[PDB]
Amino acid sequence: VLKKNPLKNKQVLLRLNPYAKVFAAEKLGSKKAEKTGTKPAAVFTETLKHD
Amino acid sequence: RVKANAAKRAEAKAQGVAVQLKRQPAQPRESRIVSTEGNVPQTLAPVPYETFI
Amino acid sequence: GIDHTSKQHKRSGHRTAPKSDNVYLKLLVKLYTFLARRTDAPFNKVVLKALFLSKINRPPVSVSRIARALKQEGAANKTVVVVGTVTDDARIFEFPKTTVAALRFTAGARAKIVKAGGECITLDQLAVRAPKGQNTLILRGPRNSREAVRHFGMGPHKGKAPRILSTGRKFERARGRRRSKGFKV
Amino acid sequence: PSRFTKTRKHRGHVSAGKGRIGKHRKHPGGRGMAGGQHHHRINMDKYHPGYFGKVGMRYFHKQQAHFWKPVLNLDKLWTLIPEDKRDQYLKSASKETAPVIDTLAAGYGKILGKGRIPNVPVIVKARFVSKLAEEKIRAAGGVVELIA
Amino acid sequence: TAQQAPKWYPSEDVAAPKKTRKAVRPQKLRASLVPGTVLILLAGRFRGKRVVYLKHLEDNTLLVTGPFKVNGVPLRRVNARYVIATSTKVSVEGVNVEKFNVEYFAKEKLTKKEKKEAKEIKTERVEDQKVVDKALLAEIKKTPLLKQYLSASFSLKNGDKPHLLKF
Amino acid sequence: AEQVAAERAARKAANKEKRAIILERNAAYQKEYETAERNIIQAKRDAKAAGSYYVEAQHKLVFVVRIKGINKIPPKPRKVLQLLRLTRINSGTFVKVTKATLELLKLIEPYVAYGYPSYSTIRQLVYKRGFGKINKQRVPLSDNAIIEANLGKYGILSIDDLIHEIITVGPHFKQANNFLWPFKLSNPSGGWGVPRKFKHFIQGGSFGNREEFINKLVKSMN
RNA sequence: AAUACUGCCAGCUGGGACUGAGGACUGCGACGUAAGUCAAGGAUGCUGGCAUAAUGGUUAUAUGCCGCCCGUCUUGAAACACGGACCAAGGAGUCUAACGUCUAUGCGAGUGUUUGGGUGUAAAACCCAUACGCGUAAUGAAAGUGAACGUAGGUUGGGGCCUCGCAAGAGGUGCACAAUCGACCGAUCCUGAUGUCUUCGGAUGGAUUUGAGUAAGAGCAUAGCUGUUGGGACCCGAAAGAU
RNA sequence: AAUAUGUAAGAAGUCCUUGUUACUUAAUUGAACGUGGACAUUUGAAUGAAGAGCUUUUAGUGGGCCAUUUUUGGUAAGCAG
RNA sequence: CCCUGAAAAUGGAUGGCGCUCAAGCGUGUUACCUAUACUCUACCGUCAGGGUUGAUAUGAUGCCCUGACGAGUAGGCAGGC
Repeated sequence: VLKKNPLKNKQVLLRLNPYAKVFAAEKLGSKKAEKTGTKPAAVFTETLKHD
Repeated sequence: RVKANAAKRAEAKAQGVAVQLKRQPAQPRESRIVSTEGNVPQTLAPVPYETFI
Repeated sequence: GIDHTSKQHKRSGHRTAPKSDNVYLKLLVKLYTFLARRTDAPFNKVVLKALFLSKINRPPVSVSRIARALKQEGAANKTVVVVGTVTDDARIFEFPKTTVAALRFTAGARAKIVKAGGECITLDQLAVRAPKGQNTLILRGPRNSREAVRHFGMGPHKGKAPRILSTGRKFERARGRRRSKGFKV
Repeated sequence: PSRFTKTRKHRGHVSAGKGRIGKHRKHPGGRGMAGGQHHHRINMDKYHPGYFGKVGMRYFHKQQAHFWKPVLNLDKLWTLIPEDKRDQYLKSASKETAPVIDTLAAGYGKILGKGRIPNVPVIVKARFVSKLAEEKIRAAGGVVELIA
Repeated sequence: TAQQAPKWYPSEDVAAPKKTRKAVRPQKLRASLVPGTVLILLAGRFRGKRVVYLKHLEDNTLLVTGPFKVNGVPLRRVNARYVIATSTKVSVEGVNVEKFNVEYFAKEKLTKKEKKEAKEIKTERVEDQKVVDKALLAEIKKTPLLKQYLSASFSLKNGDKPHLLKF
Repeated sequence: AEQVAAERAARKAANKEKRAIILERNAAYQKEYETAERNIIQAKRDAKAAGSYYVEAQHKLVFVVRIKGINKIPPKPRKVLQLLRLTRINSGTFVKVTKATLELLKLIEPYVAYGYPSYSTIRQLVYKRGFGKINKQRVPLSDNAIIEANLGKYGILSIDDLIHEIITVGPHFKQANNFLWPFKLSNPSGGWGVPRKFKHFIQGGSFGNREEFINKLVKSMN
């Protein structure tokens, strides 16, 4: 009779997707990335800063 | 193209290897890595207006 | 505002629940609506349409046509079905001993069938005897025989039978019909 | 009748289904079959070709009596025989007993050959026949004896 | 006749309703309302008056008392939207309020035939007021000018912009 | 024939195993998206480290919205909007990318706004304005039962399987897209960010290839 | 390091408005083993006041904004284009003969009682013979001739039915209907046999020819919308003409 | 040149074999239509299909105007085309 | 940008008032106002796809579900007073 929308209404959200539950559990909408400070190249950055 | 398609179907009767016979348009292209060695980028900018008469 | 591609509120142009007040027809169409609804029977669908149909597309069928249909191979001990009237062809001298289902039979046709040894059956008896078209054979009489359709399509170089009342010489056999007077159509 | 007529569905609507721009006047293109050679030429040469002119040799004082010649085919000849004796002749298909048929008293002048009688002899009385019909009869073993 | 009948009649029995899933949770108040807090009534007979708050009831209201020896407000129950809450607060703990509830706040509705053409209080309720407000005044008289505060009333003035006010 | 306990229970059991299959598939898809995007980032950093340049791929998919109303539309643009199923102002559709499709969109440039969308806005669309073509009727999706009943042919069992095929364009994109009714979007709640639409997005207008701000536009329009 | 900017959250929470359709249960799901509960296929619970002109409806006015005089011919009318001062009543696509298309009804290779006759509770209803009209055979200027080589043909496609199969499909029969190639009849143009009152007959076989045809008949009668023609012919309107 | 415009993108198709014929070839050579067999899920590019196709009958209309762009006559025109 | 060039007849119009680091001219950023448009919901009607004969009391042209759509002169049809 009526369309109940996800992005609120967590009940119908779970009704359409259990990965909502496990997603919220492991907190993947705010998931951290392993920081790795690799470097760029001198040729790239001087080509960039080439006025 | 028709007789060549028949040749492809013959090869797939020989091995069963999923021809995908139909033509398809120029699909958008895939990634790649262009290098820079001997190929540094020349910075460009416009040229002023000279009348040239 | 909507950019319509088709037309809006167009009927399908098909005829449902026909115009007559024939109460027996209304009973029959009640029955076959039930059957076509609840029987997944294309035969029932076809006979439903044929019961919806008008008079010019319910042309009369001959015992000769019935005989030809039964004279098909391996198709002789079938049940003939005709959504229309069944006329008597005195142009034949034999008939098998099958059964036939139809709304209407003429006097001569009734006499022909029962003299051969058949039984002239109604479509409700056909339904309660055979709700899924078991061993049936529906026939249809020729639509394109009529005076109307021999006139339909008239014009130059079609060979298509002008809409005159009277006939003979000095009635449309002249200029436009031959070459010594005017031209050939 | 009067209440199923569109004159009742035109009451209020201004021009009675005839129009504002081009009105309903008396006789805009003529009266009768006027202008068949001038301005209804397209109708005359599309839907009634042959309407203008005369063709043949005239016939003064024609009589449909003289031109009475109704026709009949052979299926309908065996229909001309009444059923009640027809079945006896059919089962007793043989010569020296063959039925006579008066086409003239049946109301026909000619006899035509539209096919596939049985192979039983039968006698026919007629004023006129066709070649194929006479052949079909004597191939069934019957005969035509003519009359006037 | 004058009007014949219809071919057909409707049903006279009412169909049951569906099973509504509007279950009852209790109220969730706002952060600014804890007990022992001072408030200002805005609506009613005591509109614009500073009163103490003691107990949320179970039928979504708030229980208050003036106290009655200070301003003239007795015990009552009011509405959380129809009050404002303040930062000012006093201690209340060491009184009993568990006696009071809705059945204590019964009305005993009138018989509808009784018409008021032209023209009382309960010894129980007044002595409840006596014990509660004597305990409450014993708790209040320590801190200064709270008695003056409740005794005085509240209004707005030319400059009193509420969205910048802080009650 | 009681048909109360065994049948209901077996339906619940079948439901449960389907939930488990859907859940593991969604796990695979999350792994696929996260893996892919983090590899793209990482490869970008690798080429930037090497001194090379990482030409990223183009996008196989776009989202198109009809902006212009129905009036005063020449016959080729009109026919093309009808082919892309854009018969009203503020209406959107997914589109696969080809020579042919892109030239088609260049025909209908003055009338549409199209761009390269993301998983977030695709998911938002298909959850809030997402419908299905069951016997030429627009039905709410609202259930993976419905979705698998229509698309069990094509390897689909759920709304997220549908979205997965959409953004990772597959050998069933055609059927998935013709199943998805076009999206009936509202006006942008944030406005259009400009005073005058009908100029190309470049020049201070709205229409044309809004190639990555299409996400912002769609979310404001939904 | 951090912040800005861009994006992501199936992160949390607050404030506001509009709406509450539907009406026993069925379905999807969530929390828990369970008990059941739930925000899960559309709002319920608690309370007050009125219990009446209070709400509402009608009507007049006031106020804010908008609103040109109707009908007509017109590319375009509120028009400085026509008719209309106002009111009542009357007042304009009708009927008829023949017909086309469609639909309904009866009968069906037949159909039509009603010119007429018998009768009668009387211009009604009922019954009836002979014909006659239309249809069942067309073609040709006419003389005239006159529609199965074949399961009334062959090919392609076709609803429906039958067989195998759980189903997909595979096969057989295949009405109507559609395209085509054939055969038959008439007309035209050719050949010209047995024969012959030697000037008659026309067998057989043909042809990029032609027909309003045959190829297991479909029509007749009544009624209705619509359209056509002749009639005053949707209503009103000449200058004229004739006796 | 641009813009406009025709056609093809297969099942009524492709391949293999041999049947017909008064047509054609020096010729079982070729043509046209067929028998029998093989080629499927990508049966031959994209997108969309709101059903696809077919007939009958009939109204009104046959004074047209305006804008972008192209353009003729005219100095030009709310000009004429 | 402004000024001269720049002269028509009832009195007279950036629409008026009026405006001068503007309420003018050029450009940019935001916020804001509002269409019978867009989105959501309800209601009326139409069109389409469907369900429902079983018994009682109902009309099976009935009862119910789903989806889309609603401009209109000449004109056509359909249901009604």
